[PDB]
Amino acid sequence: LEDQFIGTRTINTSASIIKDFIQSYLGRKFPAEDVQVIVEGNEARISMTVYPIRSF
Amino acid sequence: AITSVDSYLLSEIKPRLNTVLENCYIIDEVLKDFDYQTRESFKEAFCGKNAQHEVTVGFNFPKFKNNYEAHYLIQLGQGQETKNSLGSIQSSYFEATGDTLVESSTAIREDDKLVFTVSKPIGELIKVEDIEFAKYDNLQVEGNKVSFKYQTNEDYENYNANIIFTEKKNDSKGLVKGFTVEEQVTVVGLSFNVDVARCLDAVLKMILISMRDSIEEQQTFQLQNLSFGDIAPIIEDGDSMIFGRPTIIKYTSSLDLDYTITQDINKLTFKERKDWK
Amino acid sequence: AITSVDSYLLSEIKPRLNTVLENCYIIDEVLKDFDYQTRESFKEAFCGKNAQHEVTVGFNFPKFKNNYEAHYLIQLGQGQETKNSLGSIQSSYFEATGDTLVESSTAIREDDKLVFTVSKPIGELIKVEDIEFAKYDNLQVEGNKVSFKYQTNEDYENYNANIIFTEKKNDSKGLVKGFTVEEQVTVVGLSFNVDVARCLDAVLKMILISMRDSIEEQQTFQLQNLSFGDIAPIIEDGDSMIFGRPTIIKYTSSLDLDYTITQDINKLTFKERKDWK
Amino acid sequence: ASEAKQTVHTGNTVLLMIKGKPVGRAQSASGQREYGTTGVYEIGSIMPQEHVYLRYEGTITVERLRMKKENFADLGYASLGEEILKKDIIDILVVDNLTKQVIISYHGCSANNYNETWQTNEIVTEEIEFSYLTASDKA
Amino acid sequence: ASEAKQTVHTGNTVLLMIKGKPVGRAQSASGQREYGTTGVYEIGSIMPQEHVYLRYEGTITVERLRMKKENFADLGYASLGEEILKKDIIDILVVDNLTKQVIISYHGCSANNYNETWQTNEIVTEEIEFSYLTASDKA
Amino acid sequence: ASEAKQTVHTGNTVLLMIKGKPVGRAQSASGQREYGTTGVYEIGSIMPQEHVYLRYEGTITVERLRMKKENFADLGYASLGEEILKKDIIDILVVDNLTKQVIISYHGCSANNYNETWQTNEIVTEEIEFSYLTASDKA
Amino acid sequence: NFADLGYASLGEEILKKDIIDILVVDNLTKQVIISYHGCSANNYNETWQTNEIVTEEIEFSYLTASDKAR
Amino acid sequence: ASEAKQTVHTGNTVLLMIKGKPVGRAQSASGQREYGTTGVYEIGSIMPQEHVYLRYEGTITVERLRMKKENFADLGYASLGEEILKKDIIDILVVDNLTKQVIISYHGCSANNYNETWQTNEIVTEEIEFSYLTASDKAR
Amino acid sequence: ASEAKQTVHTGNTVLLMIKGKPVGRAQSASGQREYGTTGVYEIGSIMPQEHVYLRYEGTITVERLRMKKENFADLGYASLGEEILKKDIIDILVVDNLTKQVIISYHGCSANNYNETWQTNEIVTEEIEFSYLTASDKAR
Amino acid sequence: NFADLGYASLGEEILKKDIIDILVVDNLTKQVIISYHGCSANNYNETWQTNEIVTEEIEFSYLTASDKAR
Repeated sequence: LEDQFIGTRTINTSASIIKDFIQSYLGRKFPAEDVQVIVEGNEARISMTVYPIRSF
Repeated sequence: AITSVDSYLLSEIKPRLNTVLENCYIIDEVLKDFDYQTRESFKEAFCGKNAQHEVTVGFNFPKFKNNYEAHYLIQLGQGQETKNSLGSIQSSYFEATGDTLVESSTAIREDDKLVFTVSKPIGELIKVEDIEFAKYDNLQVEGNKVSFKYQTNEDYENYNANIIFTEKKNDSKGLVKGFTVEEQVTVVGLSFNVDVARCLDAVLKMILISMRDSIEEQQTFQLQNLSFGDIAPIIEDGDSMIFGRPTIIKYTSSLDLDYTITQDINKLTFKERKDWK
Repeated sequence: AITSVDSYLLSEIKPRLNTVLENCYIIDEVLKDFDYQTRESFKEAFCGKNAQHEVTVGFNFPKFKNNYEAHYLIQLGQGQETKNSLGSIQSSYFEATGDTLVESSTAIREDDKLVFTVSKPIGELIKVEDIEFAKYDNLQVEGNKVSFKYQTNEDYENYNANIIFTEKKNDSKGLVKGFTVEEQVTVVGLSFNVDVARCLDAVLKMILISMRDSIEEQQTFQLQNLSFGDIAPIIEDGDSMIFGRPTIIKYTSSLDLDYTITQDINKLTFKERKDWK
Repeated sequence: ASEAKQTVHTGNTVLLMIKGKPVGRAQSASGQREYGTTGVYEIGSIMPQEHVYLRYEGTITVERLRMKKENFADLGYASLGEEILKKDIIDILVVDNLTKQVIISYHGCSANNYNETWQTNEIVTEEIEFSYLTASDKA
Repeated sequence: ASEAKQTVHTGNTVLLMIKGKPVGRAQSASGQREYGTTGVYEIGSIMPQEHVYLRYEGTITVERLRMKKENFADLGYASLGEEILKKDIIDILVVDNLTKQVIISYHGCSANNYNETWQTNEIVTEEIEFSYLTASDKA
Repeated sequence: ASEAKQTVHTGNTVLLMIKGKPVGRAQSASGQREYGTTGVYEIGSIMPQEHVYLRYEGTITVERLRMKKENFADLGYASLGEEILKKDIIDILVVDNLTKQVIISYHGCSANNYNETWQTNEIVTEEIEFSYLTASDKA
Repeated sequence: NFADLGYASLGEEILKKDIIDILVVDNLTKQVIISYHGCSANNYNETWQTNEIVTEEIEFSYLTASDKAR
Repeated sequence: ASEAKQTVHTGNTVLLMIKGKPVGRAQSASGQREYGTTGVYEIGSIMPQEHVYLRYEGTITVERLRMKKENFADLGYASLGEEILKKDIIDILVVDNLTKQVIISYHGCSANNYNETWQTNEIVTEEIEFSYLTASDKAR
Repeated sequence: ASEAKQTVHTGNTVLLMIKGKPVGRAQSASGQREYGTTGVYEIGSIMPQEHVYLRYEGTITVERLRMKKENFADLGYASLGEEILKKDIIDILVVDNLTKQVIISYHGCSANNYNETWQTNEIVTEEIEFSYLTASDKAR
Repeated sequence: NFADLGYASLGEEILKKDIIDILVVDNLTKQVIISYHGCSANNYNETWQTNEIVTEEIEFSYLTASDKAR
């Protein structure tokens, strides 16, 4: 999945606003506990945890 | 911006006062309600290009003697903040915009476009006087020029217009942070002749009414409100008394700063990382 | 806490005033509305690193002579209590927390954790700048260190952040008891030159607007409200007059004490006793 | 001195944000919320036996000074005419000014009414009211 | 100094125009607007699932000092008697005073009620309310 | 001098406690109570013959300044969204500040509505209203 | 519910019910005020609504009534 | 929600059409349908062994404000006298206002009754009821 | 909208007339019409094969405030006793108030019932119901 | 809709329907509360209004009901 915004369409954004926006996207469209946002310079890396299947 | 109501009033009143006083029929209309002899004496003394006396404007507390025959004394008064925004955010901008300006200009042909040239880079165009463009006209602005398609408009190849626009300082993001203030300035027309004081009062009220339409106090300094004092001797122990009638001009205006934001974000990126627990 | 608005204002204004005055284009922006000669004269005299004159700040009633060319006099005013809590309980805490702080820090690797070190024991962490941790990241705080799992984050091994946090005094229970006060301080820019007084007024208003965003008066000293007096001669019978324009800064703030509770209960116990009547 | 152990939000402490832009010159925001709590009664006592939640409802009302640009009409969030039928729901965020941290989110706002008052001694006022689907906070 | 980046409309900044004449001595104009937003509910949750727009409504109310000439009755826009049946709809424009540029148009206005108050220490006041078919702005 | 034979409670004399924590910055509490007292009438006289109690009802309303931490939403007592369905009833105690002695208990409180007002010259205000099952005092 | 307590029927099970006595009783003393004897169900009704409490209604015909228990 | 995104139909999302022209001022329409469903019983059980359909019947009612022109009488969709004998059956469509896709057709409508009401201070009203043969998700 | 421009008729846009004189104080009129439309069924289908008209019937009801003069009894349009036998059928017109063009004629009206009500603090009311033979867009 | 899902009929297609079971179910556990067995439609109704949401109503006769699924 991807949703992305570019091109100065926003002011004064923060890592918290990014995380809520993603959950607004997902809530209208996975747990908020399970996603991480790091902002650095001009990059916001969003990292999702996922559960691969272990064998018993 | 930060603003200085007193210096605005001085800068605005002086040219307007001069241009009324050099124009006899304006005074003849303003003073139509006064006694005939008062009117004619004022018009003879101070009015028209040949006028031997003159009026003057300046701030209070000068170190020199003034023209106490007729002098508008400007006197900065009280004020208080009145209305605040949430977060003190008066506005926000994507491009640092300067003062509003109005300039006369003429169209010219260039490479089968019409263009208007403006003295400064156009940060925003508010109005080209007496023109509303269609999409077919391919209106574009670039730098300090406005450009306009020639093909259907050849009759207007030398059309004369006024451009209302505003400067740009620079391409930067920020928040306009500030608040609204309500502030007072007093103005008094000093004269040792009481009939001159009364005429200076009438002229000042006319000037302020005319001022209400100016761009300066349409965009800033809004809600001009006037109060008037008694006529009284300002100084009483010379060889003669000096009289004046105060007026208080109250304005509502914004005090604010451009808080620029350096932070910009131009790409999100996504990664999946696996939890083996 | 108990607070002292006057000493806060002195401590806050002095560095901000210095840092504006050492930076020419800031003054050039603040004074853009003044007359050109006023602006250039002020900028020549007081502004930039080479400035031969200087501004000064201090409380009223000193025993020595001041720099009456340009001096901000700070003058503690009235106040009154305005809003009370039920039981006067302003808050309650399980761990005695100090002032709020913001500190720059860098991540480092340690034993396959990332850690940020902070100068003081962290009583509460409010924000790690530009990071929101997931549960997988195993965020933990311990003593004066914040610790953060390395495994997925190796790219950030030297990431630079600002930590917003607050000190802890000690591990104790209590009630914050107190009330809210609304309090006034007056500030006046004295100068024997009237144009300097007007410029000092503009600079002070800019400084206070900038101050509204500071952590000090975001957490305490809330709802800054400004009022402005007339420009007038403060002293009139020297070899020259001294002018100033007062401003009144009003703040709403909490006065309170940490009432610690020594009582603690760690086990209930139950017993049945029999009534034979 | 600045203490966290007691602090209250104030008009200066809080940004209002829509679509990642702060709303300039907002004068108030009022959030209201109702659950339809209905009491259960029966033959045998006058006392309520239980309470049940039956219908969630809530509104967000915003008052603003009408700017010359970037009105709610110019921003497109308000609607003057039939184009109301073409406005998707929007999310309104109330955000801490210091930390840039979301205090409360109103999700799925949809306009109920829109007012403008033009008056001779005053600044012009916009006012708008939205129904919203839910509200939440995250920490 | 005059800045566009922040500006609000004020009583002095705005002309009111009807049929290309400015309305003198207008004291206020109040525009109100409603869409009938109705929430959708269902068995299985207390939450609203959706909102729908069902009925547009709006009014423009104008207060004015009763002039000795060019009243709403003399201009013909108001009606005192049965001649209300012979008044076509009119469009009311609110216009920027500086640029002469239309801020908002109320289209198809039709009078609901008309009042005059005669009182001994005051100027006489007209007040009128219109229902209108739609409103729009153009830029 | 301090006398018991006359004394009244005051805003400073009374703690408000929920789950054994005092509620900081509470501005008011309003308790209201109704029994449905219905008068009995009959043919033969206009006078009421009797009064009967038929339906107990009561509410507790609390106003509070919105703190930056430990709001009713952060404490969990209020609900912003569907999670209202997962809040058990809570007991609200009003307690003498000097003696730590319970003045009145409201039992089985359940939230009716929750408000927040954000305004530009004021501290932000929470307000909440609960229906409750009964009230009592013990001495 | 009546269905859970076995006082009402949904299908064939009506044939295996038998008549019951319904008492209205003084709440203070638990003295009987009215007995209805030999009640047998006529109809049974349920209603579900978006935002309301679910309701049951039942009607019994009965043989006799008395000031006293059987 | 946008009109393009509502999950439920609403009065503004649909049009009523007859002979390819939209019916103006339509206030309401009500469509009813019955199958004569009858339960069969026999000796040995108190319970219906099955249900069977016997007789289809259906009626469509339309109510409008009376226009000064293009009434049902003016358009020839209703009758006042003998002219009823010279009418013939018509199809009435309810149609998606966005796409003009048909939502329901009622086929072979024939009038049952026609009604008018005049009032001192109200808009004049028309009401008409047709019985119809069949209905479908599609046009004929 | 001007009365000349309204698309819908309203009570003020129409007049009620009998024998060429306007009926004053008319509060309401209700016109009903039935065709006896009956569906035909046969063995082999559950659905009506067609509908047929059998019996036209219609009634016009008029309600008024009772005037001190020119009542229906005073004008001779209603009957109280034996005089009903000496009445004859009348035509009732609903007419455009602007143009005096006929909108509807009801032909051959004959009274079914006549009703009066007196109240302590209200205007007296008359109500009358006529059955009629036919209706038309035009005068006879 | 019921017409779109094939649970209702508009014309001849009623003859090609067959009986269905309708369940009312606990929203938390998805345990069945009531089953209605062998539902068959009696009538089907629609209403259109100027400024309201469109409504459907349907009535089924049914054979039996039970506390459990079939």
